[PDB]
Amino acid sequence: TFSQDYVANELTQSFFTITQKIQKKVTGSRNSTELSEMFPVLPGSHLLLNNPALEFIKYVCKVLSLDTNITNQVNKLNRDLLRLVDVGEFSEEAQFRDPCRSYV
Amino acid sequence: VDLTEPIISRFDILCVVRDTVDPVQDEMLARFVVGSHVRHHPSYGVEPLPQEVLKKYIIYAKERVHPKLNQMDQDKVAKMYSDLRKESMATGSIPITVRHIESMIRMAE
Amino acid sequence: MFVSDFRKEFYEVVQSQRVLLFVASDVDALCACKILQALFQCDHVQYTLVPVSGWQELETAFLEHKEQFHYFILINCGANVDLLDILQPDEDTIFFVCDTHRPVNVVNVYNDTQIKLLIKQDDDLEVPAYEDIFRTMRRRQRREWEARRRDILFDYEQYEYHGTSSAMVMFELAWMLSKDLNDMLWWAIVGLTDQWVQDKITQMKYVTDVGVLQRHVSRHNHRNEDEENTLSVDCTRISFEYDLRLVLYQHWSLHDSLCNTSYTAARFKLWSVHGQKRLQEFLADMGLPLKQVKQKFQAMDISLKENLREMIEESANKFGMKDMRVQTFSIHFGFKHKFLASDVVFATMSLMESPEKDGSGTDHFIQALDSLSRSNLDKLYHGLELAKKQLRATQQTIASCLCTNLVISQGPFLYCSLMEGTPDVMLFSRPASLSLLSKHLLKSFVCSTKNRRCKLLPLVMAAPLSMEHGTVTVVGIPPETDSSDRKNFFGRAFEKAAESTSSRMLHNHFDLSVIELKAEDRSKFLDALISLLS
Repeated sequence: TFSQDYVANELTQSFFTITQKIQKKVTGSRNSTELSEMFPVLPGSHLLLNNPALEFIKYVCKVLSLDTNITNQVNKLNRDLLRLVDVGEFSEEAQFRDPCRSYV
Repeated sequence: VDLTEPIISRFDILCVVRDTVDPVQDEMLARFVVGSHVRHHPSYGVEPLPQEVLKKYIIYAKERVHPKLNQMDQDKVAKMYSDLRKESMATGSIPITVRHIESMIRMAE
Repeated sequence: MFVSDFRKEFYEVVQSQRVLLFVASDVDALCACKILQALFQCDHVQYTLVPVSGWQELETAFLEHKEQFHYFILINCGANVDLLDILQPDEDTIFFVCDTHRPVNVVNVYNDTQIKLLIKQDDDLEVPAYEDIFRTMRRRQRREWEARRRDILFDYEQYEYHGTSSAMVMFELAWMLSKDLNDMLWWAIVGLTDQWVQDKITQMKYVTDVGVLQRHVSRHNHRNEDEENTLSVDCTRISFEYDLRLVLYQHWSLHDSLCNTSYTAARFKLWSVHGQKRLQEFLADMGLPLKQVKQKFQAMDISLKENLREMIEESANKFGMKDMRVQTFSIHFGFKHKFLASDVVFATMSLMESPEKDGSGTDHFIQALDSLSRSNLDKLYHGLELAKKQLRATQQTIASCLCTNLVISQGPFLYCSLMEGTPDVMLFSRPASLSLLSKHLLKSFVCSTKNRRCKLLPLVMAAPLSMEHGTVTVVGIPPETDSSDRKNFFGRAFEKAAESTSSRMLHNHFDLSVIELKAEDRSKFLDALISLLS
């Protein structure tokens, strides 16, 4: 139960550092004609993925928001790292959507 | 309340004040009231302005200053209003109409 | 190569030929185009006129028209780049280049067959010698010479600035041809006043060029006129004025003029709440009633007006505005039509840079070009109304920037940015209006701030341009000292930063100190600019 908060603090440090690192690297990649070109393609792909640190944050925060009922620190991490990216909360690009159009 | 929706919706800020029992707050309120009766005899933390200074400040702020809105992060307030409308429809506690949005702009100004 | 005699080696050549005018979008270019159009229409020269707002559309127009024309005239474009490399012309075309931009590209200078520069040799020109720029111990000295070439050519290409007005050049051509009409002299005046209004030249050079134009004005004012024989009111009369620096003040109220003039707005700090009381103190010192000051100038009481200019100067001197007067010109015709050269400049400029979305930029060029002829006085007055709107929007934007403290000192240079969706950003999205905004804002900032350090810095301003492609327009401005010589290095600093960062910089505007930049790259571009200016 309580160790959720401890790992949330450890992530408050590490997730910040990692997002800074990948942001500085990927935006410094001079081979990028468009950062949307950076993403892989699979038969389920439909999203117009654009800015890899943001997609990284969104996917990590989705799994964090669903592996515990204690969403408070995850929402705080969202409000932290989206503001680190300088992308606004409540915009549509900040919302998670499933990258795979599953079909059975 | 016994008031109806057209008059309820015309009030931007809608406050409910209750007099429920709470002994620690009652003790602090009693000490404040008796201290007030001592202070005003004929003879929160932050400290207020003198009321003369407040009156001068108010008239300057109202007449010599005019706020102008450049942006207000429309997505946040729009989503707020949408699901505030949903919960108001759910509980029936208060009509929300469209006036609450413009109340947001007014309170920000 | 430089054309020594405009009459012999340029005009008498193109007089026999079909000619294509590429005309840049600025008031001096428009005035030069009007003068040259008048000469060609006198001589039945079958010309074609194409507006061009940038390098890429100049290239497009040249690709469209290069098959059919052998003689081209570029007005306020081309001199500061290698036109041969840019356009890739056929071996036997001719490009006449009447352009104020400096320094002239060395390839343009030392091309002796195809590029012909309609530039006065007595301008501020210091071209490096040909042997310094163009072609074991022998190859060691070859490499040393190449290093010296890089040093010298950087020293030459560093600072961009402006020379003599193209309208004045074309008027000198008209004078040599002796087909110089009074409206052509007025267009020359308007071109010089465009340079002065946009601060492209120093006050010394402006006063010198005004001294040149005064003699032409006297000659035209004595062609058929003296103190006892006088012409109809129909005829145009150009007069030298030692007039006021206030903007459009004969077409709206003196209050609006004082509020929306850059100089007085900056001095009185009217963006601030307190500045209006400073202005009221100034008006009370003058002794003008506020009702009269707020009334339209043509409806103001005439007892207040017949010494207003010297009253303004006298009060301004004891308020510390030591230069409220300016040497300028005015034109009268008919009973009621009267304009200062600044008024015509602002009207034509607003018609060019109009915020209207209907039509296109070339249609707005066409409106501006029409407004310079007296058969389109309705267009000129409409331009004056648009100029009032533009000046008001400029002051509101300056107030927003200073009140919100968007102007932040980035070490070597101040930095400002307009934001998408904020008021009037679409009006200021166009590079010419953005340059004027940045100059006015820098003067306002220098008058506002109390720090001695901040009064000496240059300024870089960004604004949104595109969302379909996601780009911003960035302009660089030099410092606003009275000692300034009106030269700036930002045209080369921008490209040095852009190549140091491999940024997606696009370079379409004719001034090197204005660029288009991908919105993502502005961070590293600015980092490189701080690193470069140091």
